Amino acid sequence: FAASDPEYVDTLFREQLLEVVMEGRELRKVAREASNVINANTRVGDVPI
Amino acid sequence: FAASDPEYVDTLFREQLLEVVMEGRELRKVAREASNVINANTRVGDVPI
Ligand SMILES: [Mg+2]
Ligand SMILES: [Mg+2]
Repeated sequence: FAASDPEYVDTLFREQLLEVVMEGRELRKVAREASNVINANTRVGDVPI
Repeated sequence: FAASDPEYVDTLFREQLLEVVMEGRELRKVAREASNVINANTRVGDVPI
């Protein structure tokens, strides 16, 4: 009837797609706080104890 | 023979190569003048009528 969005839902405009994508399951990021972090200069090395 | 150009055609001189490359078949290109060009934001779309 008249002109309503249920008729022209793909004709006069598009349904919004939100610019934000909502996350999947996110696993808990802790390691950087939960341990001492060493920025190594080498892939292999040893720490003195 | 004595000294003839078909003997020394690749030894005393080199055959002429004409500097103009001759064009092949050129098709008639008109669509851009002969229609309305829509620069689209998507591959698949719709136009309202
Ligand atoms: Mg070691
Ligand atoms: Mg469509």
